[PDB]
Amino acid sequence: IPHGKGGRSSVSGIVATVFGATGFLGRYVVNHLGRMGSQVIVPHRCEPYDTMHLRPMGDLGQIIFMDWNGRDKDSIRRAVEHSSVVINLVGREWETQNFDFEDVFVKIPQAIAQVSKEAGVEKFIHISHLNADIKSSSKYLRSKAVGEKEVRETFPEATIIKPAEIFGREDRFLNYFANIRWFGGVPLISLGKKTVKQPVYIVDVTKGIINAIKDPDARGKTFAFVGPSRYLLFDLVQYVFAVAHRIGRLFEISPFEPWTTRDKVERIHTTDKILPHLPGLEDLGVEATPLELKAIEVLRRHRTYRWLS
Amino acid sequence: MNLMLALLTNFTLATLLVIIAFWLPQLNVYSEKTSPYECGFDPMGSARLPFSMKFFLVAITFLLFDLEIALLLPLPWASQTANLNTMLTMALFLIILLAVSLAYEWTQKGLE
Ligand SMILES: NC(=O)c1ccc[n+]([C@@H]2O[C@H](COP(=O)([O-])OP(=O)(O)OC[C@H]3O[C@@H](n4cnc5c(N)ncnc54)[C@H](OP(=O)(O)O)[C@@H]3O)[C@@H](O)[C@H]2O)c1
Repeated sequence: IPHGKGGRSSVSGIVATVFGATGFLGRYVVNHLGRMGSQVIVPHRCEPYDTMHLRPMGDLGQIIFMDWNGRDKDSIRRAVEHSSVVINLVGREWETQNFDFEDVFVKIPQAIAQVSKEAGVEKFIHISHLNADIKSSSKYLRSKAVGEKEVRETFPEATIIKPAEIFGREDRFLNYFANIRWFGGVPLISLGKKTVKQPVYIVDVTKGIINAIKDPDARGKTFAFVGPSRYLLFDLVQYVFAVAHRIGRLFEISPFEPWTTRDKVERIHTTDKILPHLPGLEDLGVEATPLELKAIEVLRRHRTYRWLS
Repeated sequence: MNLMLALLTNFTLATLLVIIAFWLPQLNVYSEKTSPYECGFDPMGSARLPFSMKFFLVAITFLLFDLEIALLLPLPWASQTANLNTMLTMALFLIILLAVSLAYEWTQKGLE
């Protein structure tokens, strides 16, 4: 039962759990539950020290850590047993040399769609992507739209989410560009045609969840995440050079964490804007954020002073 | 022919060792945020380097005392001669031509 005011050292009655919640997105959600009060049980896989930069997030005795693997059907059953809502951001980019990547969007999101359904969670949540279509594309972009089909079977109430290409602070989406000091900028594939997608700013997505986190009355009913206006140009790849003025890694280096001459180059140009009929955002709002104004901040390079844009 | 073998040997250990230190973890997968937090403990510092003179003269002031102690250098080869008086009478001139050039300026060093 919610008490007092939402500042910090308050209650607001919701527990949570957030799986993943180390890399770019998950760190940036929990930080919005280390404010309005919660009990955020964040588990994590292998990382003892990479999770510390998080801890001054909840006040005291709010967030609490566990250890888990995720192919063991117990590790997801020991935590969640006490919970209210549980969202899931889990999953990543390139196929691992260990995890074969095929069912890590299939078996894992179900492996946590195991006893969670049984044990009496509620308002369970999962992530989708605006561009994933079960027609043939794209080797990574596929297997994600399987979860929308395969996993939706379980837990009839989901409110599974469908956002666009997002640009954060430390994000890897718009940052693959401007790291491209290289033989030259070569668009994908050397064509200025279908760029760009709906680049929503990471705050609005992470303010969507906690707006649906007790919504109320969105369960089973999936939503998709509007971008700003409107579609976009080739200039986005020029815009990068317009202003820029031209976890658990290792001790020394990582052997392979590449640019992936594979799905990566073709995942960025898949565009496929899709169905409007999803509610999907202002209803869950109120948020929408532009690009032109918010792209200076995340972009700071070797002038570090001049802008005049 | 073995000198250059003893020089480009030396740099090539040094010009190697920059990359195996600077560069090797430089491409490591850690965070390395671009934030303009760098340039320690004088956070912003927007100015030109102003002309400050008594910094300057201590350049010039040396450069001239420098020359003649190249002129002064071939004494110990010249100590072997025929008529030597033209040495001692002459050798001792340069020095006193050096030491004079002090005494004048010595009225004003300023804060050096
Ligand atoms: N909605 C979108 O716009 C969008 C865009 C790009 C990608 N995605 C996908 O939607 C989710 C957003 O992820 P993100 O933005 O937070 O980036 P992310 O770097 O993939 O974050 C995932 C975190 O969970 C970890 N992880 C990877 N595989 C795991 C597994 N089987 N089990 C447990 N943890 C695993 C990752 O490394 P650790 O195991 O060390 O924790 C990382 O810590 C991901 O699934 C991503 O593939 C979505």
